[PDB]
Amino acid sequence: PRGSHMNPKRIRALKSGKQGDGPVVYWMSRDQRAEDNWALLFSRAIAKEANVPVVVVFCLTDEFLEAGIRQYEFMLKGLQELEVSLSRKKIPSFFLRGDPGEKISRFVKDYNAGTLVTDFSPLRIKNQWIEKVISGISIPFFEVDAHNVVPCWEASQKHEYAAHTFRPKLYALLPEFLEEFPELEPNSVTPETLSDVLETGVKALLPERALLKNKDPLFEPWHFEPGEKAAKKVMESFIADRLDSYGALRNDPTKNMLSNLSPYLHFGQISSQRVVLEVEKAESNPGSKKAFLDEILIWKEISDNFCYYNPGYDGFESFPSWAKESLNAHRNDVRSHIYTLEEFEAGKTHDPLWNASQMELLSTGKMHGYTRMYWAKKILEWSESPEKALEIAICLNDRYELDGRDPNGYAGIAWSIGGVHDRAWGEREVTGKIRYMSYEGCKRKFDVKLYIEKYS
DNA sequence: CGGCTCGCGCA
DNA sequence: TGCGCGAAGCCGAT
Ligand SMILES: Cc1cc2nc3c(=O)[nH]c(=O)nc-3n(C[C@H](O)[C@H](O)[C@H](O)COP(=O)(O)OP(=O)(O)OC[C@H]3O[C@@H](n4cnc5c(N)ncnc54)[C@H](O)[C@@H]3O)c2cc1C
Repeated sequence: PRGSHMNPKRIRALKSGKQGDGPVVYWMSRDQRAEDNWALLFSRAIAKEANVPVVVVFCLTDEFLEAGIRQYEFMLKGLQELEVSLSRKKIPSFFLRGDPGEKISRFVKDYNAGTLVTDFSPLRIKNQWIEKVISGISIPFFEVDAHNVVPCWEASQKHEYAAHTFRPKLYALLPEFLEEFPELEPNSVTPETLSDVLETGVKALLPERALLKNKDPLFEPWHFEPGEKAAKKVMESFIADRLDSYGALRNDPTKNMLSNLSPYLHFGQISSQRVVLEVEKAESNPGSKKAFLDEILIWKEISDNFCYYNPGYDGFESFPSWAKESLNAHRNDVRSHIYTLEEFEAGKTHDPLWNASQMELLSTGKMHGYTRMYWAKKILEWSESPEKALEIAICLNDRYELDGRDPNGYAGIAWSIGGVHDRAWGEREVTGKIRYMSYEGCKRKFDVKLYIEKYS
């Protein structure tokens, strides 16, 4: 539908109907940003063709009760900066509270919407909201993949077994879908408070706050400043200062050599395509560039592939046949230790390395990538059953990780526990043929004592 | 049949 | 640290 720099393969039709005479409405759910947003740019293009203005709507659901203040304040403060950003472009932002299946449907009829566009997310609840919205509206409904460089329905048509199978498919379509982002043209036609929503939600999440012995909060919110402007600053410092040493020090939690982009990438405050755009043009270590590109392009977008083609991505059924048979055969094996969710959450295990990894999670909200595997694999080794291990790993991840409730999390948890996108290894006790990690193995790769002493 | 995102022994 | 090997099941290029 019109546009020169717009790839039609990024947008697909969810519902057909006669185009309305009112302004087009963009349902911002996953990509919370103004710049480098294909969904917002496409919505403006439809608005320009029909000589109507564009408007952005955000529906605040009750999902924040499951999570904590750390994700609520991160998302809410970014939205406050987002509201000012669209105001400079004469784009109004409307924030609702309630079920999207009824709030968005009512808003379309009340505002007399002409075209409805939303971003793409492979989550189960996102599809449920779309189906409820479709039955409640009679206007065209579109969906744009503004999160992945290559659209999820275009990269692959089936669930990918391993990364080596998905590697050639993604890199083959890169020269077409890797382009520059055109500027967002301001609106030509002009036509709840965000502070009150933050205050009300915080009070409802105060009892569930993670506290210390002296009733002191554990979360440290000064590590990551939320917002679109700060996300660019984090990416800028990574390329200039940390990209050169990424390829050799990304497995060292004692060194802050990671991009620290997941909290911004999860909420959509920065575009992964923009990050790839600047990294490809940077003169850095070729090994470091290849290692990082395989992380933000291959494994990041294969998590969407895993969740899109596997509705049970957070279940034992999603595990492949060889993993299920191995885990089932070792169900009756005696575990060395058995810890409950409360003991795992408090970091009260016999392993000081595991406790240190949990302490980093509770304090900063972003545990190091290498220690995340050992954090999740040891849960399986010290749990009643593989189903309980998956339950605890998901619960702790979605509650304390700033990048939690993301396809990158469920795929990562399934990789560590169920071996998704992995292969079989030496047969062992309890864990069976799932990939095994040991405390001594971490000793030969990084200074373990420094990591434990940093987080008690 | 070749190649895959651990621990382990050895410079 | 860095390198080669072991141990394991399976996709897919043919
Ligand atoms: C058990 C487990 C749970 C995880 N939980 C989450 C989660 O809740 N949310 C989340 O976004 N990521 C999660 N990860 C994936 C990964 O650990 C994080 O993306 C990364 O550690 C965040 O730090 P970083 O962005 O600075 O790392 P970087 O090395 O800078 O990563 C760059 C980017 O690449 C992507 N990426 C990196 N590693 C992975 C990976 N293993 N799988 C998929 N994409 C990746 C992310 O978008 C990340 O922002 C989890 C991994 C595991 C093993």
